[PDB]
Amino acid sequence: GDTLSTIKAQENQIGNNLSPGDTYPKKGLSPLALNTMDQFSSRLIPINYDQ
Amino acid sequence: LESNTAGDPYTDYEKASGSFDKAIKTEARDPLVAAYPIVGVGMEKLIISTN
Repeated sequence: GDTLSTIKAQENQIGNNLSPGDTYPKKGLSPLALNTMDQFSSRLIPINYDQ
Repeated sequence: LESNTAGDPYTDYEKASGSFDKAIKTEARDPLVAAYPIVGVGMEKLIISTN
């Protein structure tokens, strides 16, 4: 019930175009990694020992 | 003698006419009720990470 983080996408995770019925990354590509927490994509997303 | 009777960003005509944002409640359409948000925060839980 604990929200670990809320992260607004940074430059690495922004999709330029997304048409109706499309998907970013497009169908046939791999998912994108959301692995940073701060504004400049320089800090990773941590968790506790109990988490 | 006042273009904005209620003191909010919208003139008496914009309020009375409804020519402002469409998400403003209809009571704020008359020039004596201010179009005005009351925003507050509430905490749901607090999580501690021992360093």
